Amino acid sequence: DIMVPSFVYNKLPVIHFLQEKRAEQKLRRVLDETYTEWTEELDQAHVTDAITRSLNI
Amino acid sequence: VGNGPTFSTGGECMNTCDIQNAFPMNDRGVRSSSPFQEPNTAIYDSYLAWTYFQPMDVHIEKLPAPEAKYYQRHTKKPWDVSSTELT
Amino acid sequence: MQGSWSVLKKNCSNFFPGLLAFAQQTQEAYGIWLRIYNRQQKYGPTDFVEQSETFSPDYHKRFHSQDKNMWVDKELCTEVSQKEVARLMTYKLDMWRMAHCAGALLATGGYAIPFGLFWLANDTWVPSSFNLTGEELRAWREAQDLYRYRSAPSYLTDTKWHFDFHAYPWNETQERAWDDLFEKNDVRRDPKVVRPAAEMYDGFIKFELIRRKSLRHLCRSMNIPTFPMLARLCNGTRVRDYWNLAWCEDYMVITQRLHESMTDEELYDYAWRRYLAPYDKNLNREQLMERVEDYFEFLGPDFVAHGKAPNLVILTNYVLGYYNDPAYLEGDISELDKNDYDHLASWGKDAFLRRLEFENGPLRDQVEAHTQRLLAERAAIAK
Amino acid sequence: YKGEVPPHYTRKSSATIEQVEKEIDALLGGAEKLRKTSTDDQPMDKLTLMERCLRHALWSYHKEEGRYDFDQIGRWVVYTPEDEVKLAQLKREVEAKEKLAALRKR
Amino acid sequence: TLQQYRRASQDKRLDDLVDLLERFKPVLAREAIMQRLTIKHLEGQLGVWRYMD
Ligand SMILES: CCCCCCCCCCCCCCCCCC(=O)OC[C@H](COP(=O)([O-])OCC(O)COP(=O)([O-])OC[C@@H](COC(=O)CCCCCCCCCCCCCCCCC)OC(=O)CCCCCCCCCCCCCCCCC)OC(=O)CCCCCCCCCCCCCCCCC
Ligand SMILES: CCCCCCCCCCCCCCCCCC(=O)OC[C@H](COP(=O)([O-])OCC(O)COP(=O)([O-])OC[C@@H](COC(=O)CCCCCCCCCCCCCCCCC)OC(=O)CCCCCCCCCCCCCCCCC)OC(=O)CCCCCCCCCCCCCCCCC
Ligand SMILES: CCCCCCCCCCCCCCCCCC(=O)OC[C@H](COP(=O)([O-])OCC(O)COP(=O)([O-])OC[C@@H](COC(=O)CCCCCCCCCCCCCCCCC)OC(=O)CCCCCCCCCCCCCCCCC)OC(=O)CCCCCCCCCCCCCCCCC
Ligand SMILES: CCCCCCCCCCCCCCCCCC(=O)OC[C@H](COP(=O)([O-])OCC(O)COP(=O)([O-])OC[C@@H](COC(=O)CCCCCCCCCCCCCCCCC)OC(=O)CCCCCCCCCCCCCCCCC)OC(=O)CCCCCCCCCCCCCCCCC
Ligand SMILES: CCCCCCCCCCCCCCCCCC(=O)OC[C@H](COP(=O)([O-])OCC(O)COP(=O)([O-])OC[C@@H](COC(=O)CCCCCCCCCCCCCCCCC)OC(=O)CCCCCCCCCCCCCCCCC)OC(=O)CCCCCCCCCCCCCCCCC
Ligand SMILES: CCCCCCCCCCCCO[C@@H]1O[C@H](CO)[C@@H](O[C@H]2O[C@H](CO)[C@@H](O)[C@H](O)[C@H]2O)[C@H](O)[C@H]1O
Repeated sequence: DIMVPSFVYNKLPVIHFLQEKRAEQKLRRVLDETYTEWTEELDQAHVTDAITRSLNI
Repeated sequence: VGNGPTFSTGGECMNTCDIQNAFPMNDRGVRSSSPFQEPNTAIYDSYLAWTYFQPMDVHIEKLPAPEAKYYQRHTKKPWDVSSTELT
Repeated sequence: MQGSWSVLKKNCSNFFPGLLAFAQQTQEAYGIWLRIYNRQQKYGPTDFVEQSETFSPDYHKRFHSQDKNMWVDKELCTEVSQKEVARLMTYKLDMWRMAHCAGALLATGGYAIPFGLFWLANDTWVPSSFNLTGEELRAWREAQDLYRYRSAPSYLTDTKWHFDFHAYPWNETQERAWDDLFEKNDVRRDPKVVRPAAEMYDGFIKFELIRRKSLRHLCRSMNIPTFPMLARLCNGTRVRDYWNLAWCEDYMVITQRLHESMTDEELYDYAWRRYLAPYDKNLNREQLMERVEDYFEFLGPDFVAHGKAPNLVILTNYVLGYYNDPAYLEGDISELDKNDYDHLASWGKDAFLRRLEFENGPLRDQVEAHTQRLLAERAAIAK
Repeated sequence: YKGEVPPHYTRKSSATIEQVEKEIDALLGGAEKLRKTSTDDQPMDKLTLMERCLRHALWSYHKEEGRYDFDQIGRWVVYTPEDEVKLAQLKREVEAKEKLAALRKR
Repeated sequence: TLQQYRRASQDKRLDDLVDLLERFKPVLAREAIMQRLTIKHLEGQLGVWRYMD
């Protein structure tokens, strides 16, 4: 009725602070590991060159 | 404003306690008496110093109510007794 | 789970059939254990067979060493099948509880009958053989899962708090592993990220140094009876034997890929015996397979290569993390619009409260300026 | 050149890109009053981080699909110098193809 | 032909975006809850039992 309640009350602030920091850490990780991926596609010049070769030119 | 109590402090000064970092600091440089943000926190100097927060009427931009799905957790168990019920 | 009259009737009706089934299972499990023990004594390492002594560095108290006193029989499939091992494990649990009850009966004579009535009214400590139908078995499994939910969080919190209060991780990867190890079951933990915690805790506490209170919590979470607990080297032996059997079965399955061919109910039971899949979650085959693969990944390549599993304390914490449900939160957010201290409104504010409101209210700056100016004037006059 | 067509992957959920964009707009609209102003070198807020991640993913998907809005792609998807160079490369190519098609038609 | 090639990846990206949205929504819910708790705390009508619940 008296002791354990008081010590729980004393614990509350530190735990709240640490959990807030942990959540911030996880969202920070979410944004950190995002990168824009630029894909590379076969240049159409080679396609045009192959078309010319097929024509026997 | 009302006369209600606030988060208990134990008669401690949060600017010098061992867990001071857990208490946010306001613009005036006075650490809060609670994990919440307090703008008008003060310190009184008796034989020992102690922090005090005076409730006041302040308006805060209220984010709209979310859906129950995203904050309710129905993991209650028969042994579980909530703090309100315990009180 | 709390006792009930319906469960009391169920267990009273199935008491004698349950005892007969338990006796048959006892004969079968004795045969299986005889095979396993003969194989261990014949092909086991010298340290494992001779029961090498490992003493703590502080009080020199002997306890089982994971490296020396635990051995994975890679060639056990020749003599004993996976199903036989699972049967032996289940019978070991049932026999432990029955043995404790029988010891109480022998100790107290005929005065244990009302305590037996309390016992049969709950499925927590009755053997699985007392259930003769699917619904009864489901209720029994629900009771076991409830006990696991009740007990595991205490063990996890004990471990985490002691480590965090008396030590900190060495490097960032260890920090991430430690933080992610104790996440709630609503999120999926990556075993590769979490594995280094095993080595870190080996640096902190090995299985040979496990404290008696943490052992009690673990045995509670494993549905192992704890009264009389006695010395820590008895339930510790029980835990070592159970996890040694589990590791042998896991090696068999990994090598032979039995879990892919394993059926849905058998797969669910296999996960449950590893404390990975509660029955109340109603998991499907995909989720069970994901959890089992994560468990195998956490064991790591070294388990197959040499039969060496990671630190048992961290392994138990990891697997029991699936019973660490998110903290319950019930009630609409509108409830936050109420007030808690309305009953004090009639009292009003006394002189000291009015002074505090005046000094620390919106007029605080004006009051501070006036007070400081007055004090400065008085000090100047004094000088 | 590319390779074997990648193995078919079943979506874990059904939802349209338009629906996702509408949901994102709804989510970010309720926090507009709370949302705060910051400089480039100042630390960011939760709302700003969520907005950046969501918009980045949305506009990356749109770029891969072919709905090239170069202004929005530039704002939300372009964070690195190298990525900016690549965006400039893309911008020239699309305009060149448009001009070539128009004159080939004319 | 290009659409067939960029098929698994686009669907995976869409699913990941949906999962990210579902992951972010609870954070905003918690932020709103903390805002309301702070509002009541500043009024002196917040009990520690309510805060813990
Ligand atoms: C209603 C019934 C009432 C009952 C009353 C009787 C008492 C209770 C009964 C039992 C209750 C249940 C629980 C008991 C404790 C369980 C402990 C436990 O968990 O052990 C696990 C443990 C199993 O673990 P393990 O891994 O297999 O082995 C342990 C490891 O080695 C561990 O490794 P380690 O690293 O820890 O190694 C250390 C370990 C090593 O020890 C062991 O573990 C080995 C086993 C114990 C060996 C003990 C014998 C040592 C040699 C004795 C030599 C005596 C010579 C005297 C010659 C005299 C000539 C004149 O421990 C020691 O070193 C301790 C040594 C003992 C020191 C004793 C000091 C006494 C000081 C006396 C002061 C003065 C007294 C008053 C004055 C008297 C004179 C006037 O069990 C044992 O080892 C043996 C357990 C034995 C239990 C007790 C059996 C009771 C039998 C009762 C019979 C009589 C009944 C009378 C009834 C009367 C009417 C009602
Ligand atoms: C009539 C007089 C009565 C005297 C008073 C008694 C007062 C009550 C005290 C308790 C008595 C025992 C109660 C029955 C237990 C059931 C049998 C048993 O041991 O189960 C195995 C099981 C072994 O546990 P564990 O942790 O797996 O053992 C680790 C070993 O490494 C295991 O080794 P492992 O890994 O190599 O595997 C071996 C395993 C492999 O086997 C299997 O896997 C197959 C299954 C075998 C076990 C099946 C057990 C079935 C239990 C249920 C029975 C049906 C109950 C039905 C109830 C309803 C009835 C209507 O086989 C075993 O379990 C063999 C264990 C060693 C034999 C122990 C028995 C020794 C005493 C009997 C001989 C007495 C001869 C007297 C000669 C007199 C000369 C003058 O026993 C227990 O669960 C332990 C008992 C739990 C309660 C402890 C309570 C405190 C005890 C303090 C005693 C202190 C000394 C006495 C004085 C007390 C004063 C205060
Ligand atoms: C036919 C059947 C088949 C054959 C038989 C088979 C064998 C059967 C036997 C074996 C069964 C084993 C399994 C049993 C499981 C159930 C155990 C149990 O009780 O569970 C709690 C059980 C309920 O269990 P549950 O609801 O299922 O919840 C289980 C949960 O999992 C909760 O689980 P938990 O783990 O949280 O609960 C555990 C809890 C268990 O404890 C409790 O829950 C406490 C139970 C009692 C609570 C009482 C509250 C009410 C008090 C009322 C007071 C009087 C009011 C006014 C009455 C006015 C009347 C006119 O705590 C403990 O475990 C503590 C253990 C303490 C051990 C003490 C050891 C002392 C050793 C001494 C020191 C020695 C040192 C060495 C010295 C050596 C020297 C040489 O409690 C009850 O049902 C309460 C019954 C209350 C009865 C009425 C009040 C007492 C009446 C007394 C009448 C006296 C008449 C004569 C008077 C004469 C005057 C001259
Ligand atoms: C606000 C006021 C309210 C009222 C207050 C009332 C006043 C209280 C004042 C004082 C209170 C504190 C007293 C403390 C004393 C010192 C304790 C101490 O040193 O403990 C050390 C130590 C601590 O225990 P532990 O094993 O470390 O863990 C204890 C935790 O509670 C284990 O917890 P856990 O969570 O790890 O495990 C939970 C679960 C785990 O589940 C299991 O383990 C499975 C189920 C196990 C069933 C039991 C198996 C027993 C196996 C054999 C044990 C050895 C027998 C030895 C020979 C027999 C000796 C008699 O275990 C249970 O649920 C246990 C159920 C037990 C129910 C009975 C509890 C007592 C209720 C009262 C009944 C008796 C009333 C007699 C007086 C009235 C007569 C008219 O005790 C032991 O080593 C245990 C030895 C047990 C020996 C037997 C009992 C000896 C005492 C005499 C019995 C007399 C019977 C009379 C029959 C009727 C005659 C007419
Ligand atoms: C309602 C009330 C009614 C009246 C009640 C009257 C009460 C009388 C008050 C006086 C009683 C004092 C004794 C209290 C015992 C409880 C202490 C306790 O729980 O401490 C927690 C304590 C704290 O542990 P922790 O802090 O969690 O962890 C620290 C360590 O990590 C732990 O790590 P660990 O477990 O590895 O290390 C410990 C272990 C390490 O060692 C081992 O593992 C090796 C074990 C070696 C065993 C050696 C046994 C030698 C036996 C020789 C017998 C030869 C045969 C002779 C036959 C003919 C003569 C009869 O060594 C031991 O603890 C065993 C030491 C030797 C045990 C001897 C048997 C018990 C004697 C009790 C009577 C003492 C005199 C009483 C009168 C004077 C009082 C001032 O844990 C333990 O000590 C665990 C073991 C507990 C076993 C003792 C209790 C067994 C149950 C008794 C059953 C009989 C019930 C009778 C009921 C009577 C009712 C009237
Ligand atoms: C009241 C007491 C109750 C006791 C309950 C438990 C009883 C258990 C009995 C187990 C009997 C096992 O039987 C025993 O097994 C061992 C190990 O395979 C055999 O051991 C044999 O092979 C081993 C291994 O190569 C050799 O080290 C040993 O020298 C040789 O004898 C024994 O020859 C056999 O007798």
